[PDB]
Amino acid sequence: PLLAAPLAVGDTIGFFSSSAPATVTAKNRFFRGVEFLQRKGFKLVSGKLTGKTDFYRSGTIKERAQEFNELVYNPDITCIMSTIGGDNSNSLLPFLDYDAIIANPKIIIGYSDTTALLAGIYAKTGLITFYGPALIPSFGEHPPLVDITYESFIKILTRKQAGIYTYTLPEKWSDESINWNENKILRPKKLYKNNCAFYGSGKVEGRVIGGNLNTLTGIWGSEWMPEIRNGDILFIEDSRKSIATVERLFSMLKLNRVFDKVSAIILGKHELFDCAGSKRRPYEVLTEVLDGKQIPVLDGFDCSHTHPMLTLPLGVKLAIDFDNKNISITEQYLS
Amino acid sequence: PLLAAPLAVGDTIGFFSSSAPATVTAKNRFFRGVEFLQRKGFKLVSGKLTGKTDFYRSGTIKERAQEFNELVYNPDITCIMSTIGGDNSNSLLPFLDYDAIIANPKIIIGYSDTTALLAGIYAKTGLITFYGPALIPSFGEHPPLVDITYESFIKILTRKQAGIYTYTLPEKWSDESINWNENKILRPKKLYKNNCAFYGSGKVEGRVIGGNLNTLTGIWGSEWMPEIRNGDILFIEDSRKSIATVERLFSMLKLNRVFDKVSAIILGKHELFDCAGSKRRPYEVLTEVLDGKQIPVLDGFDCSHTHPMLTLPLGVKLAIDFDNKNISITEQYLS
Ligand SMILES: Nc1ncnc2c1ncn2[C@@H]1O[C@H](COS(=O)(=O)NC(=O)[C@@H](N)CC(=O)O)[C@@H](O)[C@H]1O
Ligand SMILES: Nc1ncnc2c1ncn2[C@@H]1O[C@H](COS(=O)(=O)NC(=O)[C@@H](N)CC(=O)O)[C@@H](O)[C@H]1O
Repeated sequence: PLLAAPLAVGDTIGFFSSSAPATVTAKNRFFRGVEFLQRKGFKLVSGKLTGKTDFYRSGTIKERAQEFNELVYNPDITCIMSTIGGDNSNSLLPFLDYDAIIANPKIIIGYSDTTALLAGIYAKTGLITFYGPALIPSFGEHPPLVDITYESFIKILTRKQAGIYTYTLPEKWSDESINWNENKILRPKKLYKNNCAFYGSGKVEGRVIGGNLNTLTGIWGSEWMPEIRNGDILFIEDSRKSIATVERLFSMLKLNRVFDKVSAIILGKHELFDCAGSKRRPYEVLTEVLDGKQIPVLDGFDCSHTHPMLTLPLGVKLAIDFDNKNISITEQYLS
Repeated sequence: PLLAAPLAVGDTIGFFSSSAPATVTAKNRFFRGVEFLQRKGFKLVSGKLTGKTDFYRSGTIKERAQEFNELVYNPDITCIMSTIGGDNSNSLLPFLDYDAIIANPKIIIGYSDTTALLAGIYAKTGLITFYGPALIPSFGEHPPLVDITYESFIKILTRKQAGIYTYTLPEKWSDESINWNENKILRPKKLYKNNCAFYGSGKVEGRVIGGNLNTLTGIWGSEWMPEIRNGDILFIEDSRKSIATVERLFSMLKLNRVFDKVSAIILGKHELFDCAGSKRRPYEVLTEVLDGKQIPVLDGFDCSHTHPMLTLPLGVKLAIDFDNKNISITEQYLS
């Protein structure tokens, strides 16, 4: 695979808005995120669409593509980070400079709608990109949860590429929809004990592929959707969806013969899942869809829209030990 | 293609609930729809899930497939009609009795989420299915608009298969979210003049393919998604979507090279489109996505979630005359 150079404290991070114009609509949280990373010692370069609005998006399809490409062209930038997701990253794909990405591999990081770019770039270049923090939702989060997000971010991206890396489970998490863009807090978010579960036995090792499942529908069937292969570990997460939508997306995968190929599935914690009164969780819906297929599932991995968020390289081998209840990166993912 | 026997006054229509349990949740409208078709002289067979709920759906995946299959097995049934859409009909596709459908061709009709079944059945069997009325939303509609819906339904399905059929444009239409599930209207719906637009010149003739675009994402890439071919006319409609979602779905098509293949696009009227204050219509978004690709577009065809609704056979040749502002079926679609 194509590998980017590791991050170092003091490096320059460039940020871009490939969909929702949250540098404007969530300006307070945006500034918190900027200040957070600056205090850590990072230099920040604002993408050219920072502070701009085109109603539901940051700008035209071509302007958003240009914003991203310009960060690729900047020789000082080691990490290109999404500001926030939305709905519209997939529009950029015909216009991204994939040859420039190959010529100067950088850490590309984000989540949610940005999956379209992460998966698309991987499909075209083989670059190992990262499912992880976006500037506004992830680093604009108040302490204490932002600190755990940052610890994963910095650990994954700066560590020496010697031996496997085994994730540490966050002790507590939240998906509560408070303290978004308000300047100060009335109270901290409700914290829940980590209910991450390992359904299965033995050890499974395979290339991890996926991201935000709903977002993947926007690139599905195209040359920008990376082929899922025999032995892959499927990583999928969604946010604020109805159980109806979750069934639809799981069945889409079934129809595409995805469950005949995967060695394991990782379900990210689903932010504010709406079970429509059924009290059913996404795993139960998956079980029905699977129709008896014995695929081991890591249910509730902290790499999703919930806080805190771990950083995950996409397109490299992971090992999930279902007996010992841990997950590791086993393949080099930075140069 | 495989053709069903034509409909006739006095025939038996069977209905099924492949997703939302609206025979319960919209029971008043359901009863009005039943009464409407009965007064027209049709005999009705209730699918086995009528009157049942499993929270967000009518039953399990297998229960819903069974309900549909049992209608196919009934020799008395000429038309199999959706009660309503939802989100979840794509789940049924591995479990439908395609051999029985081939052996016993019937008129399969519905819209919205039911697109998954209409397109899926066509892909597997070559049967010409119909984008058209669902029992509850379409025939439970209060007068005056329900009569125009019915006129199209009965005309398309009972007419002699001799010569081309040219559609009549409804004089007025509405998309207002009122008068849903009560005995009486709150007040009359706003009746809009028909603003259907023909962008382009000359005549385009080709096989029509598509349906509800958001629903198509649930079968996309699979063996149940009919292959789009050079010269096809793409028919797409969506309902109650944000402009953000519409851009995403249009770009999905772009990435899949659909706009390199199709000779024309039909956009169904979009029910309660949310432009996010931009004042932009879906056609404007399509134009940006097309990036200079000249494809003639019929913008605002009355075959969608808006009232009244026309009946359209899928998988047969249509001719759109952009000069004379009309649309015709040019290929036999029933026995
Ligand atoms: N006003 C608000 N109040 C509270 N939280 C908010 C908020 N606005 C945003 N957030 C939070 O910001 C986070 C990131 O949003 S996102 O735009 O990146 N999401 C996506 O792209 C995919 N969901 C699209 C898909 O499902 O395909 C989410 O967890 C929200 O809860
Ligand atoms: N409570 C209510 N009040 C007013 N109108 C209502 C209503 N409930 C339903 N309707 C109307 O009933 C019609 C049919 O709904 S539907 O479930 O079949 N829709 C679909 O499957 C796709 N949209 C899914 C997709 O976009 O993928 C819609 O036009 C609604 O406005």
